[PDB]
Amino acid sequence: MFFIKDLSLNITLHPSFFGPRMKQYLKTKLLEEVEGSCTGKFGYILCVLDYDNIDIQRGRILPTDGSAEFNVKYRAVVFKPFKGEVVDGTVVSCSQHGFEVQVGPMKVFVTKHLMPQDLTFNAGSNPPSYQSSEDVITIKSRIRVKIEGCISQVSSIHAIGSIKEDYLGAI
Amino acid sequence: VGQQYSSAPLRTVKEVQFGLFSPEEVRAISVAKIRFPETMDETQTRAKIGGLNDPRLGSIDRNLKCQTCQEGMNECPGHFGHIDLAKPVFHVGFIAKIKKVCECVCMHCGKLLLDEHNELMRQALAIKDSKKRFAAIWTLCKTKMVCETDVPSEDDPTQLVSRGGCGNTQPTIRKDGLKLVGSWKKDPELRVLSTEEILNIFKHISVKDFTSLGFNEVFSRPEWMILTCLPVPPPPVRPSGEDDLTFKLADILKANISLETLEHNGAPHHAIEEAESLLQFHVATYMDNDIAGQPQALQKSGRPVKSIRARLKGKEGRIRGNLMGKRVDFSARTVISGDPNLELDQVGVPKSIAKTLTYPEVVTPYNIDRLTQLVRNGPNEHPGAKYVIRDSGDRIDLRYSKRAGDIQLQYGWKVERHIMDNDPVLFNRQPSLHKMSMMAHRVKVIPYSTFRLNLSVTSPYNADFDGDEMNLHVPQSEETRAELSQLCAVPLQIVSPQSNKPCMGIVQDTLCGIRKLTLRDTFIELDQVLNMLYWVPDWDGVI
Amino acid sequence: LKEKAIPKDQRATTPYMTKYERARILGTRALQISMNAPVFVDLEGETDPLRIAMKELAEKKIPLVIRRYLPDGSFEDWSVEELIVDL
Amino acid sequence: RRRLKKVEEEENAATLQLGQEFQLKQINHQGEEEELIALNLSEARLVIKEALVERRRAFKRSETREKELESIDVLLEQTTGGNNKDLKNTMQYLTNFSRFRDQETVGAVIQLLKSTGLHPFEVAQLGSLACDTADEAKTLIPSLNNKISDDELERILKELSNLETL
Amino acid sequence: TXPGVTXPGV
Amino acid sequence: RLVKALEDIMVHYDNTTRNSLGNVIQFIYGEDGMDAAHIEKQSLDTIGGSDAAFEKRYRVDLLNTDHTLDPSLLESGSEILGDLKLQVLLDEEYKQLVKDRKFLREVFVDGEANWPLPVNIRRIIQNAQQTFHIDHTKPSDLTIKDIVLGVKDLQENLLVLRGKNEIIQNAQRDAVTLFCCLLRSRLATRRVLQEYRLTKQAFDWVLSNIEAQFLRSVVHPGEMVGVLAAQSIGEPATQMKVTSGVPRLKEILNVAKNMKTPSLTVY
Amino acid sequence: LRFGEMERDCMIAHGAASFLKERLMEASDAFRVHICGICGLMTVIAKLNHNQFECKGCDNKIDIYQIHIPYAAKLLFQELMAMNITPRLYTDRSRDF
Amino acid sequence: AGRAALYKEVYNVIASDGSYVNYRHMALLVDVMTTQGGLTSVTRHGFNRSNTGALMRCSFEETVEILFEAGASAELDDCRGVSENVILGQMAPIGTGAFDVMIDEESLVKYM
Amino acid sequence: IFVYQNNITPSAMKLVPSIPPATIETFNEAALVVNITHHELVPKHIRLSSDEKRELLKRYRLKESQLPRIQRADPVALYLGLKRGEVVKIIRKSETSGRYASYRICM
DNA sequence: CATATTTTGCAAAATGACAA
RNA sequence: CCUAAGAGUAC
DNA sequence: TTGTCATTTTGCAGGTACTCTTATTCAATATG
Ligand SMILES: [Mg+2]
Ligand SMILES: [Zn+2]
Ligand SMILES: [Zn+2]
Ligand SMILES: [Zn+2]
Repeated sequence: MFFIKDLSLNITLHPSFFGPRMKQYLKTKLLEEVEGSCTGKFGYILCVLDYDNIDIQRGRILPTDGSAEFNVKYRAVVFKPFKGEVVDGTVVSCSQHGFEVQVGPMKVFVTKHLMPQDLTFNAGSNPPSYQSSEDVITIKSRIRVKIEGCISQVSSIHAIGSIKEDYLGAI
Repeated sequence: VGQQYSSAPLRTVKEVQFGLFSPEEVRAISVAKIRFPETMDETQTRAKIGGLNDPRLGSIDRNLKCQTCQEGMNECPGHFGHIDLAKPVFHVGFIAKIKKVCECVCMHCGKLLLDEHNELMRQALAIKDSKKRFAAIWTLCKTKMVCETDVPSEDDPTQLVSRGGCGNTQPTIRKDGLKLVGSWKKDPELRVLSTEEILNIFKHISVKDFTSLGFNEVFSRPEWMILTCLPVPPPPVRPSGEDDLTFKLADILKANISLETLEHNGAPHHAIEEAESLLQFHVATYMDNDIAGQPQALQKSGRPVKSIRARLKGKEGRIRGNLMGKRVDFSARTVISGDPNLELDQVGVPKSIAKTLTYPEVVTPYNIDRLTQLVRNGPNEHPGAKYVIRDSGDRIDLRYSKRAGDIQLQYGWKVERHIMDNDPVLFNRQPSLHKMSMMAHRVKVIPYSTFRLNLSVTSPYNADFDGDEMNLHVPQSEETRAELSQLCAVPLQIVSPQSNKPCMGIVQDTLCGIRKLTLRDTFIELDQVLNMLYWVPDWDGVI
Repeated sequence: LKEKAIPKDQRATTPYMTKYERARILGTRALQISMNAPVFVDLEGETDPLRIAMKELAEKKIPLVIRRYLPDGSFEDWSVEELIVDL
Repeated sequence: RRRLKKVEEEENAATLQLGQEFQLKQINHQGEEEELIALNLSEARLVIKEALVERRRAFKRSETREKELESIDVLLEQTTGGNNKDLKNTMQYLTNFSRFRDQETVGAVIQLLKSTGLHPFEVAQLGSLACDTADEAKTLIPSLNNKISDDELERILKELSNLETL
Repeated sequence: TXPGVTXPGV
Repeated sequence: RLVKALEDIMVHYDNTTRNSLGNVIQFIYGEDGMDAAHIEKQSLDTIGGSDAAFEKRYRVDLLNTDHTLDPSLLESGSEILGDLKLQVLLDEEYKQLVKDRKFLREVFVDGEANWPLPVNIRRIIQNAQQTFHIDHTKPSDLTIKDIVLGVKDLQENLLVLRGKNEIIQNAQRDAVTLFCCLLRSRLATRRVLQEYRLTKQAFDWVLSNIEAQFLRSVVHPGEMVGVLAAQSIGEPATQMKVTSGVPRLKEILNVAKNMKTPSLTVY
Repeated sequence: LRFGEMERDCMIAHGAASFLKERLMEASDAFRVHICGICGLMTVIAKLNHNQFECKGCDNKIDIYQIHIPYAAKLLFQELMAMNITPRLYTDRSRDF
Repeated sequence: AGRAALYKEVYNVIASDGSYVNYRHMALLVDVMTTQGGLTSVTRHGFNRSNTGALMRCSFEETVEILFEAGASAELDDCRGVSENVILGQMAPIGTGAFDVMIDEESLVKYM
Repeated sequence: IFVYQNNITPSAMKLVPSIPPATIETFNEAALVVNITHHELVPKHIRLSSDEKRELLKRYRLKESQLPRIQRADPVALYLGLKRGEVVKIIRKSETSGRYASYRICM
């Protein structure tokens, strides 16, 4: 789900960069480094709030080095998937093992083991989809999925979801 | 080239938390299990897999990278292995502490003898620092020789309250070499306390019990004082002609294998006990070869083996010989001579020394021209430059580079160039009993093989010219240079805090001459007056 | 860190810059100038970074502050501008 | 403290074991403690839009789904630079599944759920999920069991469904 | 004493 | 051994002297907060001399003739006589000088007058006299109220501790009490007007330099006074009935129960 | 040349901390070693070229720091580890002064 | 009174041969020796038996025993001492290191 | 305060600590012949109140253990009846400054 | 014929009783 | 290369 | 129901730098 959290990042500035626009350099370097990033501690980091005046504090010169270490504190909007949480999403692809659903910036892969037996894969239709006795799940189709597990990945995350529970599937 | 870039954040050590390895932690951090005493395989050209020089612990050859981290010998810290001991052995450095702990804890139920019901235990447990608590607990519980399953009530000594005691009789424990012998009161029965039973009784001590003994729940539990897994240091710790530690580890492995085979095939208890004693002795001498009473473990050459404790302690040990004080680069040493024509804060430096010692100057728009000129002059004449450090870390030697042509300097590069005039340098005479015996001088390059210094500055140095040698250190950064010139400069040391009076004065020939010159009989004619006036550099020009 | 920072209106340390503070400011500023840091003063032809830092300190154009640490961990921030260089 | 390697429970919304850094109270950058507030889909979308427009204005000085998507794409291109694929996907996901339109409706929803006096995670989930009945919400969100009366949850979901537009 | 010239004692 | 024992002692920014654990060794460095290099041996004039000599040197009376002052000493020498407020000021100044005399005789039982103190007042007075060309004949421009208030303000301006509570203020007064005794001993009304013959600008210059030099003599926080003390004790030892010298130093540092020459003094 | 203990004491008396650090680190031996925040041990496998840091046992990959210590200090810590002592190095304060 | 007598003894030792040492050095020595309530000697059994940090204490004498006791007792060293930072090769909190130099962005802008 | 002639039986020493807050202090007449506090080596000792101790610790930012220690067997501490945790202010005639105030906490 | 193994400085802590 | 030993320089 | 007093064992480490030279690395019996 989406949250707002208080985060801090340490940025080291070279001595050559202490011009009058040091605040601009620090603000720009905070971006392009944490914006749209991913980590296991806080999930996805999407955007920073209160950009008018971000807390930069003073900044400590590293002895024998000359660089300055700023501990910039800021407000960040994050999206951390959690176990056993129901969330809406859109199907983007389907395969033999399962199908991928787009939830915010992440793709949750629901395996074929976590669906009712009435729903079966079908490669005859173009594109291949998942068809059941009462409904069919294709690309760009709204679906609600309950996440029960998450897998930390490099610069991304692939959680584990299901629709086996009651009132789970296409709306 | 130094060490390449690492993306991990750079911090400084704020706290150092000490403790003991749990065996499971040793097994978790180890990258290999050492089983074979041999260091090299039968081919005698490669490191044996599973031997004491396993490539997973680090590369013993410069030509090969470490098998674990895939880094050269420059980068690889070396990764520990582990030897799984056949039977538990005592840690030689903790045997006394183990004796105290087992003397404070019931040897059957593993509970501390005197609980809070005893009057003095409230005072003992109220102590804050761990060491004092343990001292008090030991000196009060060492005399109790029964678990006391039932104790008089704290409120009144009328009724009996039953605690978790078993009522067994605690033995009197002494140490006979590397083992503990317990004598139970005769209803005395003497027997050697096996390390296995002591480990078992230690693992039964409650968290509250051993946290009152000073031990920590997370970092040092008492049962971790018994060695069950030996952490094998990497080859960087014992570089190769093998090191003494390698031979001791080979002996430990041999004893371990002997004991394991004896246990597996079945043997009389005497042989098993002998092998166990041998393994304990080898481990103890590996960690400490200076045990009182016990004979030293001799090396194959008949000399005592240098244990780890021997490596740490002493004047030449790690701490005092390599950490508190160490050999340094950018230092010179030579004979000193006097010079009445040098200023108080000046030091004369031989031209060869000035050509050897260098300072790294960052290439700046303000000093591009002179640095380029010094690079052109090269290292063979003074003034000149010896190296050019590029921003990528690559280093250009001015020797052998004249073929490549003139080097174009760029801002941010470093020119490592000969020390020139007025460069602040630390100057020392040893023993250097006080801070005035180590002062910052200004370099004056001179064409002879001795350090030259003013006569008045010899008093703080306690220096003569009958063969005294002195030392010179060159700062290698602007911060060190600036603080050396602004804190340790000779003029700033004239008045010593030692006795709130000047430490330098007029001495030797100048003192006698100044007494002879200021006599009422002393009159000077015009020519000599003019010569003397001109010799004063800041003379205002009026006769 | 807010609790640590003693408020400016009730700082109780000496208003004079210490010898060690001056030495470290000169060293740090000289090191920065050596690495092409911007100069806040006009130069009369001087080229030594140390004397450039000395000139900057003489007329209080050094944009640094001293974080003086009390023994309990609290600290006071003193700008180089407001510190008196009497020594 | 250090605790070396301390074991921990697996996160689960059913047990509300969100995490040691996802506790109810968080120390803000000002030094005091504030309740862990969670944003629903519409509220998070509004927060993102406010942040983006504020950033665009700061740089300058120094409805239907299609037009909303065009406006957000243009503003995203104007304000920030590249490497915003995750941000773009999140923004389009929020606009597509936009349960509310403007500040008034989301404010009414958030004040209503505040008046419920319930957990911020649970109220955020209720605002995000477009449930219909009460037992359906209870089986969708296990954390709501034995916390609120059935009729009150049913009626508040009725007002939430009424507030739904487009 | 010392050591040298423990303590006394210890 | 001495260096290792004292290696971590440092003067902190609250002027306390603490080790690495933060334990207070001295609540102010050297019990006066002064750098050792800025200390010179000076004479305390009030502690010595006789009572009659003390009165002749310091006592000034505007209503009698036994201890009156020459009207030619200062400009308003004929108008001060018969005044009441100025007599009160002289009375309190002389009372303070008497109190300082008693205090100093208490502190130094032997009556030794030459002790090491931070600021050398004599050199400052000589510098003022040579700078402003005191002719020693013209009546002084100073007024007595000017002298008294200037000395009081100068005492108020000699700050070692900058705290703003009763404990720190009391510590500051205790720190500067001896130097204030010296200052009152030197810059007395009689001595200023007659012995030195300051002028108004010369007196203000003397006050300014005393304040500046005192503020410049305060120890700098961060000074590693422990290593300094260890070296300042060890180095003289290298130059070296009752045991003395290195064996006695060793007996003192190694606190030994039994020593070679245990002697006792009975008065 | 040997920069012995009492030369270090003289430099401490002078108050020049940065010069002492430069003498003991840059002039003699400066070693960059990696540690983790969970356990202070140097048991961090650091594949710098592949940019992969991993402390086995702690099972962490995102909580690694690098520190600059004398190689003699690294050797001392490794010898203490070989002697069943853990000199855990931590980069933050757990207790107030 | 013990501290006063100790200072008098040290002063007598120093001034026996006519040498003079400023008061504050001997005062600091005798205050360190008597700061714990008793006469603490300058010996392994004296000043080196405090809780002033294992790394500092081991640098003087009995190094390996100090390390073993620190490991068994799980001592925490806060690295406030000079010896700890010397061992770790970082700027000691002494002299020039007794403070942190930081950058004021507002002042830097205010200059130009 | 109990003033005895020669000695107290250890069987009576154990019962010296009575029910609080009553405290029993024992002194030997031989030790009380000469008042130690009049010796010139013995400076002035003033017990601090709890409020004064709190103020002292607050102003100097000190913990309990960071003050100089005075044993709870020192002759002056016995003379003044110090209890553990109580702080004595020590007034001394310094020679660098006229007056010096120290503080020692009983242990 | 070649590698492998057999001078110095003490105060206590501890001990053996013990005595009714 | 290591180790040990001896002689020596300035204190 | 508590003091007493009077022999027998308990751990050790020695200043700071620096230069040079010399010797020596288990021998020998025993099996592959
Ligand atoms: Mg000589
Ligand atoms: Zn490796
Ligand atoms: Zn038991
Ligand atoms: Zn780890």
